[PDB]
Amino acid sequence: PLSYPFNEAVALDVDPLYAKLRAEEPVVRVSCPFGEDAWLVTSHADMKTILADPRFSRALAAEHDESRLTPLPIHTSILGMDSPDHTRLRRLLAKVFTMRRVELLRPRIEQEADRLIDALIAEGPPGDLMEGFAVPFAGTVVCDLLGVPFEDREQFRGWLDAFSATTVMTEEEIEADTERLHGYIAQLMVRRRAEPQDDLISAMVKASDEEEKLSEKELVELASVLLIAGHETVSSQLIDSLHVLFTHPEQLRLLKDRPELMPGTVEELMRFVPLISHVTFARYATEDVELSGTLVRAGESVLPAIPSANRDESVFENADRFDLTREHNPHLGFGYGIHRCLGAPLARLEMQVALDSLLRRLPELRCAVPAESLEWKDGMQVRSLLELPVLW
Ligand code: HEM
Ligand SMILES: CN[C@H](C(=O)N[C@H](CO)Cc1c[nH]c2ccccc12)C(C)C
Repeated sequence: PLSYPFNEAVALDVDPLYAKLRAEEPVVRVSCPFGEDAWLVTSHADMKTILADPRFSRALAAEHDESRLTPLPIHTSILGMDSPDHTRLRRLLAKVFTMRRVELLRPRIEQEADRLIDALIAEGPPGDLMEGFAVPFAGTVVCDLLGVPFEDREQFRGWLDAFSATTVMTEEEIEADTERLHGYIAQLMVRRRAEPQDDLISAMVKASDEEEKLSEKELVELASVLLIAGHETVSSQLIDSLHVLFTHPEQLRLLKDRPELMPGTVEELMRFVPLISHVTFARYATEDVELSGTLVRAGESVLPAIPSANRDESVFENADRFDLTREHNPHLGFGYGIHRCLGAPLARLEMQVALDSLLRRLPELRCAVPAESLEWKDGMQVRSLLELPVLW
């Protein structure tokens, strides 16, 4: 089997092999950096199957040496479960993580975006849209929603990479940092259990205590992945989307002249940005399934290359082009099926507010350096810039 990943990810460049695989051999056997060999899955149609079909299981990974890019299997909480356990956590979260709760955050999210831009302007150009905007924006928002104090970022931020590192941390460092984050969240739950605030951890603890619906460990691990998704995934998608807009100035011009395009722009950025560096978490077949002429037998794993599905020309016309006017856009950037992203309404709100605020307050915003001088963060399961210097 081919060794996978075929090539380490570069900037937002997509490996040309995916297009070749989608054309000529959409499912290919590979050997993974860690765990069992796997079937790499590349097409949109097969991606929906392995993410949503009940014959593909996440919970069965725990009974294998899970095919993976990370030295140890990730503690993915709800994203590691099947029904019924999955249903139990999903339902608790749906009941507390409501559309109303998110939409009610809108004034505070808009205010935080304005405050960060006030600071950028006060500090003078060039500013860093990563550490000076995307990171503290995403961080304050998820911290406010979850009830993790943003003032604790200095302690907890250095543990998050353990949930994402592929090539750049040892087993022992990952275990230690995973334990630190879980232990940190566990102590916060003792406080929020005694002294509830208007945040997700408080309401999760209350709903769970009152129905004996979740173990402490399950609560800790679930709150932990919510922190990572809000802090790391949002800021990564946001900074990558800014790079795409800067490098497609014609589309950026169109967005500023027709702001009603912003909802569709956010969806096109979800599809076009190859945010996931390679694949999301593996699933295992419960029965034989044929995908694209390749037989995946029971007990074998599949790797969902979501970014490749989002570049599937059989689904998106000119899929290799960023077009923020695109109307047909069944992208899988928020997943699909049972494990589809519960945070997508919030992520969409954050993306819209952040891009609208920057374009309205900083109309002349532009990248301060050639795209070739940028430093990207390597060795993680998602792509992000370390710095995005800008002028206005
Ligand atoms: C731009 C931002 C985000 C992107 C691109 C994103 C992407 C995704 C994707 C692709 C999945 C499915 C993974 C798979 O099936 O292997 C997922 C699941 C999930 N996401 Fe998001 N996410 C984002 C933000 C968030 C936020 C802000 C939260 C919560 C605060 C969140 C919470 C979750 C949860 C809990 C799941 C698992 C749901 C389940 O297993 O039923 N995400 N996300
Ligand atoms: C490769 N998997 C991607 C990722 O960034 N995963 C990260 C790093 O492994 C962990 C994570 C982010 N959002 C989560 C939600 C629930 C459990 C785990 C995570 C996708 C999840 C985007």
